[PDB]
Amino acid sequence: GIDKEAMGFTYSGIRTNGATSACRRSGSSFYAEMKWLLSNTDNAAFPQMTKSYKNTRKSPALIVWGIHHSVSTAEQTKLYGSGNKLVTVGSSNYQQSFVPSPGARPQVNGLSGRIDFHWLMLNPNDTVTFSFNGAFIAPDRASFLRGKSMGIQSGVQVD
Amino acid sequence: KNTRKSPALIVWGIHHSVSTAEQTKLYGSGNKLVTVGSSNYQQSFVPSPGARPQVNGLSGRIDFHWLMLNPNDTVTFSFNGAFIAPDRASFLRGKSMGIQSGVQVD
Amino acid sequence: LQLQEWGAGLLKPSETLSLTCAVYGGSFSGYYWSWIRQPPGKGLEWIGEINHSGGTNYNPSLKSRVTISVDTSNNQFSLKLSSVTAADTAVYYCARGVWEGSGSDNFDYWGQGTLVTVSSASTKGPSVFPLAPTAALGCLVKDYFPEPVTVSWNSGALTSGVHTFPAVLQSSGLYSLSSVVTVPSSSLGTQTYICNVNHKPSNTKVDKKVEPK
Amino acid sequence: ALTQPPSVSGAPGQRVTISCTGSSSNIGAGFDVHWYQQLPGTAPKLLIYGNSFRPSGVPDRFSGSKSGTSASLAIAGLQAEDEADYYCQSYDSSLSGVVFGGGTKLTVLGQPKAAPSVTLFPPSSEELQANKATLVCLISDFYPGAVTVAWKADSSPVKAGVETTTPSKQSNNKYAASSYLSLTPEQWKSHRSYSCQVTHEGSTVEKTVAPT
Ligand SMILES: *[C@@H]1O[C@H](CO)[C@@H](O)[C@H](O)[C@H]1NC(C)=O
Repeated sequence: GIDKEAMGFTYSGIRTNGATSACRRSGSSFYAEMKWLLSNTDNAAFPQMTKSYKNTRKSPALIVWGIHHSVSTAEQTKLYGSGNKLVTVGSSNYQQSFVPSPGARPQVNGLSGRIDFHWLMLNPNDTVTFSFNGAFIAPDRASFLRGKSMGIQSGVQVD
Repeated sequence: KNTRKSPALIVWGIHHSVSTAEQTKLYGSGNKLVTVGSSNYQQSFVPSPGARPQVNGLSGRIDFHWLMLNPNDTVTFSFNGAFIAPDRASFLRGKSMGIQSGVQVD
Repeated sequence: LQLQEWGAGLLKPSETLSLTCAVYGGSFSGYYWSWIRQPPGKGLEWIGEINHSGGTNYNPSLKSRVTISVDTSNNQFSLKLSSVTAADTAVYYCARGVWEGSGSDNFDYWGQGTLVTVSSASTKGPSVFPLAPTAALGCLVKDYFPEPVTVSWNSGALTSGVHTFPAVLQSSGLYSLSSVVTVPSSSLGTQTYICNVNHKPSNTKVDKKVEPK
Repeated sequence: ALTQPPSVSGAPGQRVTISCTGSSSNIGAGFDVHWYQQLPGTAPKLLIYGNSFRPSGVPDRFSGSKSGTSASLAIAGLQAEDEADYYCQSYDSSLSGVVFGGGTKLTVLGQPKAAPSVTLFPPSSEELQANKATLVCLISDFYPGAVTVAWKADSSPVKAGVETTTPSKQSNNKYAASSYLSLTPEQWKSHRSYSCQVTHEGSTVEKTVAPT
């Protein structure tokens, strides 16, 4: 199983209420544990931010974030502003960086955008730190493992 | 769009030029970028112009990429230059087995 | 779904168009709520929108004029523009736009629209000029306000041939129209044709007659 | 920056196309194009969304598509309940906001195909004395009810001074429309001639006036 804990990210100078007609919760909503960070007004500048989280627990933590692949180079400037958008993730053993791939696609559930997810396991008493310029699907809740379990794939009923 | 019943094989190429000057000679100045997108795939390709030793007398390179395109699914290319475009997709016929040998057939 | 727009419908330039629109069910935070106007001639213009949180998305053309607000507790939202001009005369719809973005990708279930006329005063009355000529001749009822106007011919003794046209609203905010009568060609010069224009809102009457050249 | 034709005809049941021509800042970017149907007096209902998808209760007759920098709506199986105005709508980035079209007037047939019937009056002497001039272009007895006027001074079009009326149902159940041109008296005198040309679906019908 999985027990969640809030990572406590505050934001100022940007919008956090991105939503879509594909995550339909009595209207247009988004992922529950994620926040779609946007820019205040359309085409405005996204300010570069840095947000850390320290795994204060004894089990290892599971940090999950997303990258927003806009439909064009124009829509990316609409949501986050002109400029190259860049997300940088890093912990005591993790060192990567992510860039969105804005460009034409076919339609999937009537949308041509994509949102792709990445994950890393933060060690206990470690610190994850995000720096980002935009196009970042931020997390709100780290996940923790409860114990031991089995996992199968089937097409028959339980008993 | 893959009109057929079986998955398609899509291949394209990126021409990494000898220098920024030859890249602007063939496609013009300004950054280049080739985005390839489908329902299960989307990636960006930038050429890497610069100096490197000769091979077959040539310093340029053309590296090929590929993906599998599912039935009724569309692959979309957007390109600024440095893009080797494909003329023909490929569909696998049936069953076979491949080996590596150094002797004659019989 | 219910979508009801109401507010000041009859104002003059430099005043402040204030409208508001209320809803049924389907409550806020599911969608972006938008104001979209439409001049009575032709066109469809998006002017702004706002969500349950009060976050705005304005048209920059009309920004510094548009201010959009939301009464979330009463489930309605209001439009405040502007230092109004005359070209804002339009049918104003509120509409539910579906939240995609950051944005309002499409609009489903528009409201019914309330007409807002921002013309300028006043009851004026026309000037009438003759129309020189088988063939046909008429009158020209120009620069009058407000509508409508009677166009008699021979004070009412000629009905067949008349084609009193719909008036046009000029850029001056005053209406203008013309009547016309077809008549036999070689029969002219031998008989008179009075046209009796009547404009009751300014109490003016004319009996202007028409002759060929 | 979205261009739609003014009018399109069509017999009951036949198929008809409405074009939504756009620039690289609206449809050329990744933005989707939707369509809206506005029946007389009624407010627009949502039609095709996402360039091909139609919401509940919209027939298969209506079919949307999008190609490059343009979009297209298709109506097959025309009925009386389909005669309306149709608008395409997308989003533009260089203007930072959504954008609609000019609208297209769908006229379903069921009548003849009569054309104008234009009669043009030159300015009267009595109004030239008052230091004014206004030419009068009259249009009657045409079906369907959607024209496109254009004024010229013996060669050259006149963009300003024109007021054009909305068509309306005649008593003879056909349509009728007028258009007036405002001029200064010497502008009227200092030109060879003037011409009010009126285009109905595939026919230009023009009149002419010269100072005397
Ligand atoms: C992890 O341990 C180091 C040294 O043991 C300490 O400096 C650091 O603050 C610890 N991190 C947290 C989140 O307590």
